[PDB]
Amino acid sequence: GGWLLIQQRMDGSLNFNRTWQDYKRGFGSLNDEGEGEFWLGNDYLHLLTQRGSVLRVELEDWAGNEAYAEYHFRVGSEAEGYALQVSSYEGTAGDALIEGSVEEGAEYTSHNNMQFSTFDRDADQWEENCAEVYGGGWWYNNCQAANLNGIYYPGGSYDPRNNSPYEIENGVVWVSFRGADYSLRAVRMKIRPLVTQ
Amino acid sequence: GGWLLIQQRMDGSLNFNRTWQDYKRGFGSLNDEGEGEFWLGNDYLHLLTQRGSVLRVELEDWAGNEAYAEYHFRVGSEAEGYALQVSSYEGTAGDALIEGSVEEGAEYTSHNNMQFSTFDRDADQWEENCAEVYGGGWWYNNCQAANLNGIYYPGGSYDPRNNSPYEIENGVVWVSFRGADYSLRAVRMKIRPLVTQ
Amino acid sequence: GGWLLIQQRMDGSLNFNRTWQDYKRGFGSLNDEGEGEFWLGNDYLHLLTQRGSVLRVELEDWAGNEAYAEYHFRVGSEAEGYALQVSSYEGTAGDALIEGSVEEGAEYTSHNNMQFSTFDRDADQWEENCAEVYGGGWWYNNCQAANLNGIYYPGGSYDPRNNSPYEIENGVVWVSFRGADYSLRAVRMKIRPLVTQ
Amino acid sequence: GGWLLIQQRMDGSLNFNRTWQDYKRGFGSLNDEGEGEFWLGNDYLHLLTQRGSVLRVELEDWAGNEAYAEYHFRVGSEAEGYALQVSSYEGTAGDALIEGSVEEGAEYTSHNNMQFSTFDRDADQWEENCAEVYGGGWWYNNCQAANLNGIYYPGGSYDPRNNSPYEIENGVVWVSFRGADYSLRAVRMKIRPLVTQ
Ligand SMILES: *[C@@H]1O[C@H](CO)[C@@H](O[C@@H]2O[C@H](CO)[C@@H](O[C@@H]3O[C@H](CO[C@H]4O[C@H](CO)[C@@H](O)[C@H](O)[C@@H]4O[C@@H]4O[C@H](CO)[C@@H](O)[C@H](O)[C@H]4NC(C)=O)[C@@H](O)[C@H](O[C@@H]4O[C@H](CO)[C@@H](O)[C@H](O)[C@@H]4O)[C@@H]3O)[C@H](O)[C@H]2NC(C)=O)[C@H](O)[C@H]1NC(C)=O
Ligand SMILES: *[C@@H]1O[C@H](CO)[C@@H](O[C@@H]2O[C@H](CO)[C@@H](O[C@@H]3O[C@H](CO[C@H]4O[C@H](CO)[C@@H](O)[C@H](O)[C@@H]4O[C@@H]4O[C@H](CO)[C@@H](O)[C@H](O)[C@H]4NC(C)=O)[C@@H](O)[C@H](O[C@H]4O[C@H](CO)[C@@H](O)[C@H](O)[C@@H]4O)[C@@H]3O)[C@H](O)[C@H]2NC(C)=O)[C@H](O)[C@H]1NC(C)=O
Ligand SMILES: *[C@@H]1O[C@H](CO)[C@@H](O[C@@H]2O[C@H](CO)[C@@H](O[C@H]3O[C@H](CO[C@H]4O[C@H](CO)[C@@H](O)[C@H](O)[C@@H]4O[C@@H]4O[C@H](CO)[C@@H](O)[C@H](O)[C@H]4NC(C)=O)[C@@H](O)[C@H](O[C@@H]4O[C@H](CO)[C@@H](O)[C@H](O)[C@@H]4O)[C@@H]3O)[C@H](O)[C@H]2NC(C)=O)[C@H](O)[C@H]1NC(C)=O
Ligand SMILES: [Ca+2]
Ligand SMILES: [Ca+2]
Ligand SMILES: [Ca+2]
Ligand SMILES: [Ca+2]
Repeated sequence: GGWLLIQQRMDGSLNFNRTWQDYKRGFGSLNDEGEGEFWLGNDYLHLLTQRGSVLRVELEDWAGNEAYAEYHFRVGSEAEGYALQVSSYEGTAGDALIEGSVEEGAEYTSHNNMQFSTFDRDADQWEENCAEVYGGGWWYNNCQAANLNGIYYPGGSYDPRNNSPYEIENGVVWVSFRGADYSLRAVRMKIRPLVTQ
Repeated sequence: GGWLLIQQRMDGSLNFNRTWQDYKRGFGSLNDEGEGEFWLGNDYLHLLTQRGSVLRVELEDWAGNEAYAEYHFRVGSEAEGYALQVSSYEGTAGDALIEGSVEEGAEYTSHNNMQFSTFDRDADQWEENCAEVYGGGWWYNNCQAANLNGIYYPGGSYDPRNNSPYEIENGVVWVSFRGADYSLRAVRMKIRPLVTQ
Repeated sequence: GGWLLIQQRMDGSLNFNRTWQDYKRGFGSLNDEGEGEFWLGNDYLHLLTQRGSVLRVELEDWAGNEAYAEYHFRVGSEAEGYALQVSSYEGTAGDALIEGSVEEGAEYTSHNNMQFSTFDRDADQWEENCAEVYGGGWWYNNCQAANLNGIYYPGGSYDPRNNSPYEIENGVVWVSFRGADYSLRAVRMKIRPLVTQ
Repeated sequence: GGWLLIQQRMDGSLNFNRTWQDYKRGFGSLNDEGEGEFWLGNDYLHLLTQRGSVLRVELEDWAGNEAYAEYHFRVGSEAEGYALQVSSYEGTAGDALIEGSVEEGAEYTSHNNMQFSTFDRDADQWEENCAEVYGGGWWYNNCQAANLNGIYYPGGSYDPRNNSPYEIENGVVWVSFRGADYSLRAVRMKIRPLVTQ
């Protein structure tokens, strides 16, 4: 396989609500088997995408149904805020990154061309701080249609009115697959850097 | 108008790998603050559930998440193997007693209409002994989607490969809430007279 | 606040490795302040407990920690081997008399319903002689989780590898409080009729 | 297996509430069989860790469960307050050193990059004295998620209400494995210095 892993969630044991510097360097780790929760690190991700790449997102719900989304993908440098560039969607999970959510349209929930934010480095399009409330570092707009770095709620369906400190859909979510009130069981991001050509 | 406690786990201080006699009579104790581990006794459950009842199950993981399930409940007599009869699920934990584990399939993992089995009194649907392997007395099929009388593994996530003497998923489990290789921190079962609600 | 003392250990001055006759009659003495080593006598225990009683057990280790356990207690007649009947545990020492050792299981280490055995009158559940080897008269099963009449080792922790003639865990022990290889510094047993307090 | 032992507890007989000077030189003793309670000494720890090392933590609770944690580890010099630097968690006990306590908050209970403190030498991040209250010398933040040098409470489960002088969770603890209110039975820390390749 020419793919390499850049992110994975599988049991909620790792905290994803971290600082700019943790997202920049990478945290967590994977094993021999390739099991474990982690984030590769925005600085190495910038470097790995220099010559272009294909991103593959794999999702799994609490009943074992699966879906995937593939995109052409680039991550900008730290001066560009690690901005996201994606195009050419293909898959079964639905295009949450370019089109955002059907309920509230692209304008506010599209992720394409957004910078990365964290709770201590806000570069989103909201008057408030998305990352603080949604719980992870991500490419926020105002604020999201998808967030694989959100809070791990076990079981699937969750009632946001039951969350604290914020009564919001801050779970591990991909709207066009299971909706904003459904937190996913296992998720991973993998890229194929187009190193030759 | 209130509930009666019929089982509780919270620290693994009590061994639940017990005989048919221990499960018929009851073992364990609660202190006046309601703490401790126990099993009320199948003879007593048959008695209290004779006109029908509502069962409530309350589950807690090692990160503070909680969920519950409610059913209409009745246990059969001794000569009927204290067989379980449940219906009318409602809740947040997911229905592991009637639909069982969608992934493994209801034919093998549903608990409804199953007799109770212990290691010295096997009436499950497996050619082998479920209670022996899974570690406690329960309403086994072949073998389980849930088991609140399983082995208390401290800390939550466990790897069956490390278990001895059987390398299997025999923790305190409720598959539709936390999966099969996560053992819960605190669990309790409570009932109420059908009339009194 | 009147309890009658029935047993006490505190300085190892008294031999507890004695015959059926001596355990039936009683041996040892107390001073004016309630100090000294002693065993009241099983014939008196049957008599005083005929209508039920509350038993209180007090334990003290060599670092100053203390724990207690309370039970409803009865002893049978001589022809019944002065068998132990206990229920309704309450306390902080853990229930070593009814539930036994969490690790070894209730089947072999439970003391409830056992006969009292001495080296000259073995009625335990072992093919060998528990009382010979564990050093005192007790309500042995196969053989124990608790024994307040075992060997008084100095200082707490001991190594059975170092014991003669039997390399075994035969100290003054209460497994759920301090384990099997820690012998306790002071212990006592006391009773009172249910009515009072 | 090129491991050195650097700490070990097994029955609570050695007092761990000591001075900066005792922690710097080392205290306690081990017999030939590698048995005994002791602390190697921060000055010698700094020397053995100059080229990096692997730290192995081994834990045992009062019902026979065991867990371990491995980290890359280094301890700074005395001028740097013997600061802790760990990375690369793997294991089964959960990462209490880098993630801190999920419930109380990582910010306050994470141990990475903290300095060593003792009751007579406070460099913790609290306005009060962590070492004085929690009972031992340790790499305190405000104050802890783990502390193998805490007060030894017999039996496992303890009630903070019953502690004195202070009513807190100051037992021998590793929160992601057994929680803050359960004191462990046997614990050890061992290193493998990377003398290298
Ligand atoms: C680990 O090991 C360390 C080091 O040994 C321990 O740290 C010490 O813990 C002590 C426990 O909290 C801590 O507190 C001291 O308490 C003293 C009080 O003791 C009695 O007497 C004083 C006054 O006498 C009183 O205030 C206390 O309440 C208590 O009882 C009082 O006693 C007086 C005596 O007549 C009575 O009049 C009062 O009525 C009575 N009151 C009550 C409510 O009972 C303090 O005196 C002591 O202060 C010290 O003494 C002077 C006070 O200014 C000063 O010269 C000293 O520098 C210092 O202030 C203190 O408050 C000790 O201070 C801790 N010592 C150190 C070096 O840190 C840990 O407890 C151990 N950890 C664990 C987990 O076990
Ligand atoms: C609580 O009190 C109980 C009652 O006192 C104690 O129980 C008693 O426990 C002892 C120890 O096991 C038993 O001892 C009996 O006496 C002899 C003990 O064995 C020694 O002696 C024989 C032969 O003499 C020998 O083969 C053994 O090897 C051993 O020592 C040997 O001694 C010889 C010299 O004789 C020497 O040359 C050898 O080198 C040496 N061996 C070694 C390795 O050094 C046995 O002979 C006894 O066997 C039977 O014989 C007698 C009856 O005819 C009688 O002694 C025994 O009852 C037995 O039938 C036996 O070993 C006692 O049997 C036992 N008594 C009872 C009533 O149970 C108990 O120990 C104590 N508990 C605690 C914790 O302190
Ligand atoms: C991902 O992690 C981040 C990094 O940790 C977490 O973000 C952090 O989130 C906290 C919590 O929301 C931010 O602090 C907030 O709380 C304080 C106080 O909270 C409580 O008190 C205040 C009033 O004191 C209330 O506004 C809150 O609702 C809470 O309830 C109150 O509690 C009081 C006790 O303090 C009590 O007396 C009062 O009655 C009670 N009221 C109610 C209704 O319960 C807020 O004060 C704080 O606002 C701050 O104001 C300061 C100046 O006033 C500023 O300096 C602070 O920066 C901030 O503006 C804020 O609402 C914390 O700021 C934030 N940290 C960062 C770096 O962003 C994040 O939550 C995690 N997300 C998930 C999903 O986990
Ligand atoms: Ca903003
Ligand atoms: Ca079978
Ligand atoms: Ca026998
Ligand atoms: Ca301080």
